[PDB]
Amino acid sequence: MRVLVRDLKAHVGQEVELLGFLHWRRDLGRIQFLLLRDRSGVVQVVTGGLKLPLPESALRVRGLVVENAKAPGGLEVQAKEVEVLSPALEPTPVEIPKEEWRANPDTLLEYRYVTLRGEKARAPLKVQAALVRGFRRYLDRQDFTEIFTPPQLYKQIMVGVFERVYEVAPVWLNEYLSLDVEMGFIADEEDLMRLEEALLAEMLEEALNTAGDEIRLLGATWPSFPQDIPRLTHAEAKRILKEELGYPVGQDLSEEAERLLGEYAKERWGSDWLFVTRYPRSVRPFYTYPEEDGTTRSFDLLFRGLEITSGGQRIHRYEELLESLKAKGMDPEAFHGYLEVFKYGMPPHGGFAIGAERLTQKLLGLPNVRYARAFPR
Amino acid sequence: MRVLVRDLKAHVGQEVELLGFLHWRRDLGRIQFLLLRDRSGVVQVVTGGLKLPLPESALRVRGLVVENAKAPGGLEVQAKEVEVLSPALEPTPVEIPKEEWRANPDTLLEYRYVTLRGEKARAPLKVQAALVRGFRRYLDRQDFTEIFTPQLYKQIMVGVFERVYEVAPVWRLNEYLSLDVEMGFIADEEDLMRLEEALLAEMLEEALNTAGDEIRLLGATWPSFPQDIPRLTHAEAKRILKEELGYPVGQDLSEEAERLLGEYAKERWGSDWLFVTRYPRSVRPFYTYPEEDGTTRSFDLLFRGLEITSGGQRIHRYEELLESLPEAFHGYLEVFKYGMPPHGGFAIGAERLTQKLLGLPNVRYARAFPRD
RNA sequence: UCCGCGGUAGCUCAGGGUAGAGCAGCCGGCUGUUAACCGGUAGGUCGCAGGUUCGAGUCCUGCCCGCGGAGCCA
RNA sequence: UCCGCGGUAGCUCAGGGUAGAGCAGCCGGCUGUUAACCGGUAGGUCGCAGGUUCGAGUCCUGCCCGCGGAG
Ligand SMILES: [Mg+2]
Repeated sequence: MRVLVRDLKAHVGQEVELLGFLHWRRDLGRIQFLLLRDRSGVVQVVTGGLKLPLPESALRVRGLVVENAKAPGGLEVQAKEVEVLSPALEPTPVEIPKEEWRANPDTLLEYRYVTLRGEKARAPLKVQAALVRGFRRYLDRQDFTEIFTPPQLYKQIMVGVFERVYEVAPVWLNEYLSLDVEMGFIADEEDLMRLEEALLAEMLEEALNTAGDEIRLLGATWPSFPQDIPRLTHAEAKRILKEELGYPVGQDLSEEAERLLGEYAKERWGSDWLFVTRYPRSVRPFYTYPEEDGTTRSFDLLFRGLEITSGGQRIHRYEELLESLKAKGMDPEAFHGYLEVFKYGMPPHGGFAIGAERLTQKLLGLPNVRYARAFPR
Repeated sequence: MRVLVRDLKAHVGQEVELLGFLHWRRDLGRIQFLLLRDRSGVVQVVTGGLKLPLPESALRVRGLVVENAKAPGGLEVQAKEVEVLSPALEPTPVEIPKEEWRANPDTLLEYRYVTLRGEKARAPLKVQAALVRGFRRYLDRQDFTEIFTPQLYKQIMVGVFERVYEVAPVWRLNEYLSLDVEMGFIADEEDLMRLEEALLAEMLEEALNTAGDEIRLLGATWPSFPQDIPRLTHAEAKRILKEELGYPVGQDLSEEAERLLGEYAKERWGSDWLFVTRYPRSVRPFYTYPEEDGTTRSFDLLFRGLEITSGGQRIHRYEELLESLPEAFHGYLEVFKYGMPPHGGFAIGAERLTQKLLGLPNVRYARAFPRD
């Protein structure tokens, strides 16, 4: 029976079998040390004599668990046998154990197919899966049906079918993971924003539970709790940036602007979260539910200065869609295929999407969003 | 506080608020009958006089729950107020309530955006969702890590997490959902075949739990339990098709052959499931683990005569990859220079599994928005 | 296009006269290493193709990749 | 590729001389409908483009599309 590094303290004094990779080796001749990496951690293995493969070789190690303050984690294994399941032919391009430092951020990307093996490298990917797991959990408990489509339209079509649906699919920095929610029979864009506060809360919970070790391994600072998130109207934000930050802003907020509104919110409310509501019709799709004062039932979520979520209520009346197409100078009978479904009693609905990697990145304090993705372009 | 159709019996004699669509209406003058569909089913609503929107209109109904044998499901609502949240402008192309019949197969597909609203139409989709919920739940409990990629990638991720899975769309009917599993540090293909059995079991369990009503609605027949599934080597099955089924088979089993082997399994073992092991190298990808006798550590799962799973062990020795090819795949091989664990995997065709489980006429019924 | 900084060993980087050293590697040595270190030894499209020079990694010309600034963006 | 059935209201199918019927739609009637039905009414690229005929959904030449069938 195999034992994971994370379960060693329970087998202190016992004989154990280990399966992992040769993380790193230090040969002193008479005695030598093995760092053995598995999906749960790394553990020191003591031995001697016998030749060892190059690092990154698949290994089976059978030995005796022992306490030792000298070893990382306070525990080590005295080797009785070291079997090699798969030997490494050459030395790795980069010294994996000596990451993240020791290798420029760019070199790490050129050798993703092996640098990803590092503890800190894989960590974000583990935390992300946790976030997504909690994502589905909550929505499922809330009577959401997961759908599998071939984009904005299909979700909508499915609302007249299941009332509440969600999807986790790739979209086109470049190619990213998008967590899309869409629910029917709502009152207004408020219903959506409330759902997202609860959903995010759950998503973070799941990460904190099933991905604690990784979260601590990265030394990330956990955000304030996603509840009663501050709301600013696009106009209100436009004014603050101007009069208080001396940063002239256009009709649409730039990444640079959102960064500032973030820092602003962190100071006035001590909140790592910020809701920007009521965008102008001009900067939002034609299907966005319009308001009388020239704005729209929309919103963006700024987590730590970065936008991680965009959504709002859609138009559901057939005529009001044409109305919106004309006002935005667009050919109505070019959207004939899209308009069809709205001829048949479409409920008041709306949705939003979360950027998995954006969220992951700003959560773990990663330098670049590309770290939150397994294989960037 | 909204009440779903499935929760009405607990509210008899009380005042409830319903949210759904006008599934159908029967107007008899001073009295009319509404069939109100929501995500949990349809209930009969009684009223009279007032104009009712065309079918398929979004509605809000406040009324009193009442027992009545004449009513479908034994329950009906006497409405005190009928609010219209969104009127339908035109009649639907097809009479949704009168599906599946009453409309040719190819027609339902041409009006998906609305016919999908039928109870039997959406049923498979709800079930496929359950099957996938189970898929993830099990693998999660077994220390698997879910990954999100742009075949090779899954392998690379093995040296990172040892055990990974992914639920992603593929191409190669035209666009289908694939449930891919890949795990390292295995003994042989047996470890994989044993995992798939335990997996399918958990999956069908989840379908039963969370998609029970739909499974009953479609009137499907449940398969035998996926355990100790009969195994049959490619050579062995080849012979059976020939001598006992008089169906000449080439170097590769055609769909027609696979369907006959299914009927065979149901007779000999009374099993809706069947593994086909040991395929000739010639008829399997280069990355497949070769054997001494020309065969390979591969397998195919035949659910009710239809392949729903294909897999086997992969080659993990850098040299043996060129040996089974070379410099064309220079970017692929690179990872195999650095201690690749003995590994393997398989992928499940989500729609295929859902189709054959629910006895659907054709695979496209399991897909929300099929290609053409 | 102009200015500036970058392009040198598997990795990180030094430098008008052999192109050099740490880490990774190889050989030898070493019973407690935490980025072990000691000796020896291998390792190159110095960006590429042409010039000045006895001599070019260094200077000249053109061109290729990258970052920042100026400019351009009727 | 060949062969054989198909293509008519929206849907599903009737048939050498206004192109029709029930389903739903519209108007009118009905307090227990389960695919409610009674009357009235609206609804067309008869596949598309060329021929025979005084007249073609109907026949005959080519093509597009669907289903099915062949070692
Ligand atoms: Mg000029």
